[PDB]
Amino acid sequence: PTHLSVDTKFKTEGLCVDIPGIPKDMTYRRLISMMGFKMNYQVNGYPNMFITREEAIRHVRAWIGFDVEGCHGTNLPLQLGFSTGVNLVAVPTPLMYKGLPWNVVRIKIVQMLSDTLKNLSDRVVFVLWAHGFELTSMKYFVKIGPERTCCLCDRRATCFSTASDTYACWHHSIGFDYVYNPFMIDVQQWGFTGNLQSNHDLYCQVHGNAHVASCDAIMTRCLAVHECFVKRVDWTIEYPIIGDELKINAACRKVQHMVVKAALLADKFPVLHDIGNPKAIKCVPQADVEWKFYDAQPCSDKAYKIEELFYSYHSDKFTDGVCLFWNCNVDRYPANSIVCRFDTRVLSNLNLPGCDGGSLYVNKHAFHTPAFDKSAFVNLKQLPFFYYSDSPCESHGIDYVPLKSATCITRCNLGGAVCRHHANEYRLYLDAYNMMISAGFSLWVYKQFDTYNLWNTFT
Ligand SMILES: Cc1ccc(NC(=O)[C@@H]2CCCO2)nc1
Ligand SMILES: [Zn+2]
Ligand SMILES: [Zn+2]
Ligand SMILES: [Zn+2]
Repeated sequence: PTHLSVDTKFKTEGLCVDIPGIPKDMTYRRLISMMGFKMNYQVNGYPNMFITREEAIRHVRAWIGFDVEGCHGTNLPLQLGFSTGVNLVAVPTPLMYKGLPWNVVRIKIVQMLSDTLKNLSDRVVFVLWAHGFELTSMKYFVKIGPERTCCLCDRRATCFSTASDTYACWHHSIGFDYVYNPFMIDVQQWGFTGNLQSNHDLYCQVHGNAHVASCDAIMTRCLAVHECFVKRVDWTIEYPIIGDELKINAACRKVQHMVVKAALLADKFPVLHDIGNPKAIKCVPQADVEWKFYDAQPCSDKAYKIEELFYSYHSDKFTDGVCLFWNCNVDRYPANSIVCRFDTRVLSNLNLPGCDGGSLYVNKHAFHTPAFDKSAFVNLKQLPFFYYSDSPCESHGIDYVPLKSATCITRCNLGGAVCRHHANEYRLYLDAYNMMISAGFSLWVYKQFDTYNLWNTFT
């Protein structure tokens, strides 16, 4: 059940305006054949150019929406549009490029895919709403064959040079002219009614349509993301480490303990309401407080309505004590909240563009996250950086400069001179906090929150 059988049927109705008279009965086998490629009865780890939904979801970091539009079929110029917002015009002789032959166009295609994908994926998955020209245009920039390895590293090969007769991965592909063993999924096979725009625009107001190839390419990928990650969710699917996943996750746990520990010391709430992950543990297990959990899965579509989370009658009294929302995205936090909220606008290898302003954050699991909205935080303020330790000043077992900081809140600093232990810990905590922030996480707190209140927790 692993790969998509070439003997599987392919619904051709989508193709019959670009390809009038196309048989209603077709396999992948005959489609790949008609696209001008030959699989050659090949057991060599590339059984089909086309892949399952399941496979496409494991390989989401690899998704590039692709669309081709006639300009005036060997006769006429072709507009090539990618979900990177690029358009190339190929001649048979937002970014909008003038008409140029295939021999140069294929070079630019390799450079674009390599720069976009080298820090994301080992492959490309062309995400299609297939009408004909996209499929018949592949012969001009794609070569297939047995799975191979990069000529300069152990990475699987994604590109091919006709100049040197060699193979490269995305990192080593400079000057290569062919996409090598790409993958593709036609979204129109999934069983929709009506065209791309009518389907896309059900879910998403953020991508317009200027009637240009890059726009459909963007809408195709967006609709695909909606289907696979918003409406359907799957937290059993794992995803490989490609960046600072582990450091970020650790950072997140250290900042959550720090911020909540201090909140309790400063304002001594009698009850904390912990709203979100139904797996959550007390992030401050020593704290005096009544710790009450409330279960809420990460909202992949629209942010939760605080009205529906709280009212309908818990501690019932959510206005008692403090509410901890740690990546539990609501429309408007109450005034007595500690909040961690993912900023969907961050640029990183972990954050992929999503649906209707949301982003798809892929760190071990894929989490589609609703658009970041500043108005949710109106009852709060941004939490300032600080470091709080009540740990003893005792070094144990760094090469040092004395730390001076107003935000190192320790006995040693109170006493005039920060000890070496607290300077090592302060600098590790600040590095973790910077990691987490640049990963796109933002921190918000009740307005009464004042780190001045922490100093008298030593006397
Ligand atoms: C990708 C692809 C798929 C099919 C075809 N062509 C056909 O099926 C023939 C030619 C005219 C109608 O029947 N060409 C390209
Ligand atoms: Zn390589
Ligand atoms: Zn969209
Ligand atoms: Zn100290």
